[PDB]
Amino acid sequence: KFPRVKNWELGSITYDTLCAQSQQDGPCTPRRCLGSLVLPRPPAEQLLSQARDFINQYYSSIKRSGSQAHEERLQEVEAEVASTGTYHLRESELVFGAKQAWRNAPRCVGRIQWGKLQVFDARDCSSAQEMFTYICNHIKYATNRGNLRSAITVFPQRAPGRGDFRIWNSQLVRYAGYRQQDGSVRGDPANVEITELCIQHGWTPGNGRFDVLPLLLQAPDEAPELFVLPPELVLEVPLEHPTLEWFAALGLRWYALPAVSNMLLEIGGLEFSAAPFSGWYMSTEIGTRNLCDPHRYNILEDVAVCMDLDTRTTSSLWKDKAAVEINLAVLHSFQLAKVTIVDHHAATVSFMKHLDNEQKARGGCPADWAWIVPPISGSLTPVFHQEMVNYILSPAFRYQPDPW
Amino acid sequence: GPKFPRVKNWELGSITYDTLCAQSQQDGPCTPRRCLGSLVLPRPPAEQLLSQARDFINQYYSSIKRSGSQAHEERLQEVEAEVASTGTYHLRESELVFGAKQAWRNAPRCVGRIQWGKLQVFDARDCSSAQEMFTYICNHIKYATNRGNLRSAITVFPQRAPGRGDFRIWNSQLVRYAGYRQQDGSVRGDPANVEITELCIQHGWTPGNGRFDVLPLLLQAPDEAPELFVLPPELVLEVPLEHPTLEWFAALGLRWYALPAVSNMLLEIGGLEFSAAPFSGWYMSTEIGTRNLCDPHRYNILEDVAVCMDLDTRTTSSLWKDKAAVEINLAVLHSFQLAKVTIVDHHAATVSFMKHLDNEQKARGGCPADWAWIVPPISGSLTPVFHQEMVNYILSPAFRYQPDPW
Ligand code: HEM
Ligand code: HEM
Ligand SMILES: N=C(NCCC[C@@H](NC(=O)[C@H](N)CCCCN)C(N)=O)NN(O)O
Ligand SMILES: N=C(NCCC[C@@H](NC(=O)[C@H](N)CCCCN)C(N)=O)NN(O)O
Ligand SMILES: C[C@H](O)[C@H](O)[C@H]1CNc2nc(N)[nH]c(=O)c2N1
Ligand SMILES: C[C@H](O)[C@H](O)[C@H]1CNc2nc(N)[nH]c(=O)c2N1
Ligand SMILES: [Zn+2]
Repeated sequence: KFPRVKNWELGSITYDTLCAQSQQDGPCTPRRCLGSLVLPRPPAEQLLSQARDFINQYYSSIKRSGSQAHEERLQEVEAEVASTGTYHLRESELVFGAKQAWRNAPRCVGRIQWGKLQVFDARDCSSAQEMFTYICNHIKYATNRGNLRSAITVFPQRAPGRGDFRIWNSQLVRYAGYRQQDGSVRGDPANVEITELCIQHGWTPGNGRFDVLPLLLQAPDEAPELFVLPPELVLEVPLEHPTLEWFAALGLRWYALPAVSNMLLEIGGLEFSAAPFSGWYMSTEIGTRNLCDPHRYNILEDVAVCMDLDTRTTSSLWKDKAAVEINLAVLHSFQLAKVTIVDHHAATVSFMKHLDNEQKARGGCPADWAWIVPPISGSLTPVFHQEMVNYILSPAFRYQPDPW
Repeated sequence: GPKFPRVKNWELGSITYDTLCAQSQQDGPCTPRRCLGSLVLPRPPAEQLLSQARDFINQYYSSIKRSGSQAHEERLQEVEAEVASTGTYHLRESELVFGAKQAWRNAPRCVGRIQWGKLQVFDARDCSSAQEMFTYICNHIKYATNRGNLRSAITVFPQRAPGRGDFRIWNSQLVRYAGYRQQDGSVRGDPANVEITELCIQHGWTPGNGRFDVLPLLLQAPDEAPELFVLPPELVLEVPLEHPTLEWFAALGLRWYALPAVSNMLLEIGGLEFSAAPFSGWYMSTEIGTRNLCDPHRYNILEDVAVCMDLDTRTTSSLWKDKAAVEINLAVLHSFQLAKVTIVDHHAATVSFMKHLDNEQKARGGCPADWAWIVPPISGSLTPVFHQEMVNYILSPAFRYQPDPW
C-alpha cells in the first residue's frame, strides 16, 4: 500500500505514508496511468466533513489539537453549516490554509518557501472596482522594487446560487496576443483569446509584441469590468545577453511578477474562485517555455540564425544551443536588473531539500514528476533522478472553468 | 463524449482517444488514490497460461487476417492439447517473429518504435549450451553491427521450462564497460557496471584498469554455472569521441560502443517466457551524451568538460552544466556521423515517435507510452513529445525487467 520511493542518483530510499491522507481521486487506475495529462477529465455532510478535517489540521498546526479552543471552533462550524448550509473561515485559519494549499501543490517546484507567504484578506470585497484596488496593492507589495515577495490575495468565497468572483486573466500580468492578417500572431499566442475578450469589452488594443493586458475583473452575476494597470506598477526586465552584444537588439523583455489568477483555492470545503498568488519566476519558465515553445513567442530559430548556427539539420543541436543562451540571457538580465529570479539548478536543489524536510515533517510529499523536472537539461537536475508520488491533498489549488 | 482516456497535444491542439488501453490485461502501479508513474521498478497454472496463450494466438491470426478461421480454431486446439499434456507449449516460427515485434511495439519506454515492424528475428530456441549461446551472440553482434550501419535484431533463446533452469545472459547489455572499485573509494570506468565486473572477476576474469574496458560475457545454460566468454575485439565497434570545433575534446579520450544490446530483459509471449533474448537497434544521441556520460552516478564528465570550456562552475546560474552537456551530446552525434556509425539525435527521434503515435492511432487506436522515458534528458520542451499527453498501460507480448540471476 505504501509506495517505496527511491532516488537513483544516491540510492537512497523513503516510503510515502502521507498519500494515505488523500481524500480525493486522481486520473489514474490500475488499468492505466494518465499522469502526463494536464487537466483532469454541497451535501451538509460532504462539506461538514471537509471542514472538520481542515479545522483539525489547523489546530494541530498551532499544536493545540483537542483543546478548548479547538472543540468550540468545531462547534461553530457545525452550527453555521447546519443552519446556513455553509460557513466562514477566521483570518488566521485562512492564512494557514493558503500556505497549506501551496504546500500541497504537486506541480510547484518552489515549495521550499511555502512557509513564507504574505496573505491579504480581500473577502470584504463587493465590487470589481474594489477587486482592482486589492490587486493593485498585491502587485506593489509583491514586486517590492525587484525584490519579490511571495503573496496571495483572497476574494469572497463562492456561494450557492450566486455567480463567482473571478479574475478572467490567467495571470495578473500577461502580454497580449493579436491575431493578424496572415493567421500570424503578434505577441503572446497563448493570450489571444483573453486579448480578444478585452477588446470586445471595450479595450483599445495596441500593436506591440509585449503589450501588457488590462484586467477583466468580475463581481458576482455582473458583466466583467476592464481595468488598466498603472504602467509603473508593472516592473519589467529587458533581456540582454552577457556576451552576445546583439541579443539586446531583439527587443525581448518579460514582466517580473508571476501571479497566477485563474485558479480556485479550496480550503475546508470552501471554494475561493478568485485568489491570485505570486512568488517568483524560475528562469526556464521564461527562457524555455514562454520564449521557445513553438506555440508561444517561438524565438528559437531567430536566436539560432543570429548565433549563426546551422538551423538546417537537427544534428547540429542549434535548438539546444539557442535555448541555453536564451535561458542565460534571462538569468543575466534579471540579475542585472536586480529582480528575484531562480535558475533551474538552484530551484531543483532546493526542492530536493523540501522533499527531505517534508519526509521528516509529514512522511512524504505529493509531486508531479513531469512538472517538477525542468523543460531543459532534465537529467542535469537532481529531481530527474528522484522518484515521486502524486496525489491530492486539501487545502488545494485546483483548475476551474473559464467564466465565459 | 467518448468513454476512453482523452489524449491531447498542447502544441497543435489536436485530440485523440485511446481505445487500445482496453486490451490491457495486466494492472499497472497506479490507483485513483495516487500516481506511481515516475517509478522505475513497479512492484504457471495451466488455467492462467492457457488464456494468455489463447489471447496471443488470437492476436496472431488477427494480424494475418484469418481471425475465426479453421486454421485459427485448430491452432487454438493444438495449443490446448499441448498445454494439456505437457504443461507448456511452443510457438511456431512466424508466431515467434510476430510476438517479438509486438513486444517491441508494445514497449512503453522505447522512443524508437517507428522501426518496430523492421526487426530481424533470429530464432535460437535450439541452443543447448553456453558455448553455443556465445556463438549466437557473436552472430547477432556481427549482423546487428553491420560495420556501423546498424540493423535491429533480437536473438531468442529457449523459453523457461517448468522446474528446469533458465538460460540467462548475466550482463545487462552484450557490450558494457567494466566498473573498477578503487582504493580511494572512487570508481574507474562505468559506475553502473561495478557488480557485474566484480562477478566477472569472481568467475576468473582478468580485469584491466581503464575507463573503457569491454566486459566479458557471463552466459548461463540451464542449471549450470555461467561460463566466461570474451568478445573478440574486432566484433565490438567503438567510436572515439571528438567535438567538431573544440579541438581539445578529442584529447579527453572518451569513447562509446555502437551496439546498444539490451540483454537481461524477459521477452513474454502468450504466457511463454524467454529469459534470454538479447535485442539491439541503435542508440539515441542523448543515451550516451547525456545519461551515460553526464549522470552524477555514471562517467560524470560534466565538470571536466566545463573546466575545459572554461566555464564558471562555481555558480549554478552560469548554466555551465547546460553548456557542457550540449557540447558532449554534439560530440556524440559528430563522432558517430564521422565514423559512419548509426545514431539518431533526440530531435529526429522524437519527431519520428510522433509519426509513430499517429500511425498507431490509426492502426490500433492508441499507443502505450511512458512520458518520463519518452521525453529526452536534455532539451525536453524543445522536442515535440514533451507537449504530447500519453497514456501508459501494459500490453502483451512485452519486455519485462527480471531478477538478476545471481
Ligand atoms: C517563490 C517562488 C516560487 C517559485 C520559484 C515557483 C515555481 C513554480 C513553477 C516552476 C511552477 C510550474 C510553472 C509552469 O510550468 O507553468 C509552479 C507551479 C505552481 N506553483 Fe509555484 N513557485 C513559487 C511560488 C508559488 C506561490 C507563492 C504559490 C502559491 C501561493 C505557488 C503555487 C503553485 C501552483 C498552484 C502551481 C501549479 C500552476 C498550474 O497548474 O498552472 N507557487 N511554481
Ligand atoms: C531502432 C533504434 C532504436 C532506438 C533509437 C531506440 C531508442 C530507445 C531509447 C532512447 C530508450 C530508453 C533508453 C534508456 O533511457 O535507458 C529505449 C528503451 C527501450 N527500447 Fe528502444 N530503441 C530502438 C530499438 C529497440 C529494439 C530493437 C527493441 C527491442 C526489440 C527496443 C526495446 C526497448 C525496450 C524494452 C526499452 C526499455 C528498456 C528499459 O526499460 O530499460 N528498442 N529505446
Ligand atoms: N512562478 C510561478 N509559476 C507558476 C506559473 C503558472 C502558469 N500556469 C500555466 O501557464 C498553465 N499552463 C495554465 C493551465 C490552465 C488550464 N486550466 C500561469 N498561470 O501563468 N508561480 N509563482 O507564484 O511564483
Ligand atoms: N537504444 C537502446 N537503448 C536501450 C537502453 C536500455 C538500458 N536500460 C537501463 O539502463 C535501465 N536503467 C536498467 C533497468 C534495470 C531494472 N532492473 C540498458 N539496459 O542498457 N536500445 N536499442 O537500440 O535496442
Ligand atoms: C503534455 C505534458 O503533460 C505537458 O506538456 C506538461 C509537461 N511538463 C510541464 N512542466 C511544467 N513546469 N509546466 C507545464 O506546463 C508542463 N506541461
Ligand atoms: C526517477 C525517474 O523515474 C528516473 O530518473 C527516470 C526518468 N526518465 C528516464 N527516461 C529514460 N529514457 N531513461 C531513464 O533511465 C529515465 N530515468
Ligand atoms: Zn499514474
